[PDB]
Parts: sequence; structure tokens; C-alpha cells
Amino acid sequence: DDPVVQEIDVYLAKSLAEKLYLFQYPVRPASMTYDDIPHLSAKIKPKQQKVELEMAIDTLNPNYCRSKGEQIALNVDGACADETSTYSSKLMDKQTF
Amino acid sequence: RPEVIQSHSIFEQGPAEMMKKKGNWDKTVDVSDMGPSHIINIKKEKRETDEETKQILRMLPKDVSVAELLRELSLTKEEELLFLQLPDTLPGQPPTQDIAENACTLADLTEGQVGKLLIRKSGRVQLLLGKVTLDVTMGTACSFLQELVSVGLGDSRTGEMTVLGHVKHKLVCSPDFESLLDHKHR
Amino acid sequence: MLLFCPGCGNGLIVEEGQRCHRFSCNTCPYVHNITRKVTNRKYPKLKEVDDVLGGAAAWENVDSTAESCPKCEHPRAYFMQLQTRSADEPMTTFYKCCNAQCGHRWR
Ligand SMILES: [Zn+2]
Repeated sequence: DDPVVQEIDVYLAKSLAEKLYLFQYPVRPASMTYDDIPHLSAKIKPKQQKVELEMAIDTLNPNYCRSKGEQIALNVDGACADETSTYSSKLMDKQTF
Repeated sequence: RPEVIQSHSIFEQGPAEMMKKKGNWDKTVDVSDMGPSHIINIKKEKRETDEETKQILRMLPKDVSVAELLRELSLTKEEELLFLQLPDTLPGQPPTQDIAENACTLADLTEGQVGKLLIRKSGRVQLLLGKVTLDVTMGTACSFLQELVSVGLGDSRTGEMTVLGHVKHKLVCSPDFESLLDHKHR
Repeated sequence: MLLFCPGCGNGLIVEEGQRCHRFSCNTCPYVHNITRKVTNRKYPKLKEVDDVLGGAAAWENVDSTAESCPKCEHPRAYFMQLQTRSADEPMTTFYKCCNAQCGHRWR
């Protein structure tokens, strides 16, 4: 079996040797791209490398049930303290990974 | 509760069953597209199996590496990202790294051309790397998100994130032990 | 069939609290409003209906055509057939014959 077609070459780039990461989401389909929804905040640590991500979520659209959101807010954050509330409003403003 | 029951077994009419079901469940009220009942079609709940995420409509196939690359050349000719995993150690020796017999790794090589990919009749594939050929096959298929990104640590306090793209396929590369034995008999 | 919430990955439940029924989560406010109809069940379970109408029950089910035996061919056994288990498996046929002092019932 002689080589037929597309006898292509290969090359090595060192430009990003320490700068490259691959990130994978087991719990979400490949077609459900994350690009559209505005990203808000993220955190990293160099050694024992781990990251945290903070993700905006729409509250006005119908599929957000506002009443249950308010109940969750009252259940998770102080009624009127709000000094370090997980959410600025009285509803779920965001969700984290 | 009734006890006196005379059953019937004479042949019935199929279109009558269809009409009854139509009357029972086809009296649509979907015209109630009120604000709080609107559904964004790109926000649906999803089928368990990723490939068949089409539970309600608006109303994988076999593959091989030679096929993948040649469609990636002929039918499409734009850029794409691939994730491939190589043998533990490459044919090269550590270049002036001063060595324990450590395995050479891509992290210890220089830039530039490193070899060629050879496609042979009947679709066999080989990676010509120096004096040796390593066999190549596609990896386990994936259906979930795999985003390629670059981590720019601009400062010890803070840095920057940019997404570069997503990965659609995986490749596995392996030494051809049969070939090595054939070349050097034992 | 089963559903999991895109936002959080847990199973959905079905409920009504407004003009229209809803598919909802139990941990996050994600919900979908069902305006249409879906057509697949869990195949429920109720046991063997044997003596629904045991014994010489009503005569409405009488019929004309019948088979015959290979050995003797006496005048009394009209046909009947039955089923195996559920909505998606076959149905069976038995030819049982019975005058006295024997054991016949052909499959
Ligand atoms: Zn939830």
C-alpha cells in the first residue's frame, strides 16, 4: 500500500508551552455552547491547580420562575443584612462551577 | 359498581379510534403564547442521550481517520482543533538536557517541522517520526463540551482568559511493535 | 423517557400552579411550560387477568371457523388464543381438547 494522497507535514509550536489548558464539561452537551451567555467572574490558583467560575443567569425570561427564586434568596441569604449576600438582588443573579 | 355487563367483539372502525383520539388530545391551545408562557427554543430541557437531544421538534455514524481528515481537507478547508495523545516516550533522546534514563517528551523539544503524516492505499495511516513509524487511530468519541483555552498570567495578582475553540475529535498514537520486531529480530 | 434540568442536571418533575402545567426542578428556578403533548409512558404494571370471565361465560364471542384434530375429530372444541406479557411482545395459540381419561392440550 503506497502512500496515496495528503502526505502532510507536522510542526511543533512552543509559544504556549506553559500557557495552554484544556477545559471539559461532562454535564453539558457539545451543541450547548457556553459562548452566548455573558461571563462575569473567575478565579485560579497556580499550584494544585484549580479554578472557580461565576456565570450570569437571566432572571426576567419566563423560564426563571421568579417566586421560587425569591424563596431561595430568602432561604440562602439574610432577609435584610445583604452585606456579603451571595446575590446583590433578592433573586438568583448568578451560578457557579 | 356495575356487574351486569354484555361485552362486544364485532369489528370496529380504525378511523373512529383516530377521530376519538383527535377529539381527546388534538384540541390544541398552543395559541396561548403569552409572555410568561413563552419558551426560547434554544433553552429546552434535553434528552438523556446527547446524540438524540431532539425530544420535541418545531412541528453516531461510523467513521475512520482517513475519512475524517479527507473531509476536513476536501469538503471543508477551514481551521480546526484536535486533541491527540502520544506514546509515553518518543524515539528521540533528551536533546542536551543532561539526563535515570528519563523519557523524552514534547516539552523538551524545539519548534519547527517534526515529521510527516502518511496516508496509504486502503486508508491505512502512519506517522513518520524520524526513523520510525507510529500507528495512529481515532480515540473514543465525545459528545460533551471540550473547550481549548489559553491561560495568560499577566501579573502575579491578576491575568486574562481567552477561549480559543472547542475539540471535536481525539487521536491515539501507538508504536508498531510488530514492525520493530521485524526490523530487529530477537 | 426521563428529563434532567439543563441548569443543574437533576431530574424534572411535573406540577401545576398557574394557568398551564409546568416541568420544574426542585433545586433551581429553571422550568419549562408544557403547551404541547408528549407520547411515551413508563409501561405501568397490573397482574395476570385470568378469570376475568371464567367458566361458561357469555355467548357473544361465538364465531364460525374452527380447526380440527388429527386423531379422532369429535365435535366439541372451538378456537381460542392468548397473549404473553406486555405491550411489545407476541401472542400465543393453544389447541386444548378434552373428553375424558386423557391429558391432551396441543400448543
Ligand atoms: Zn435545580
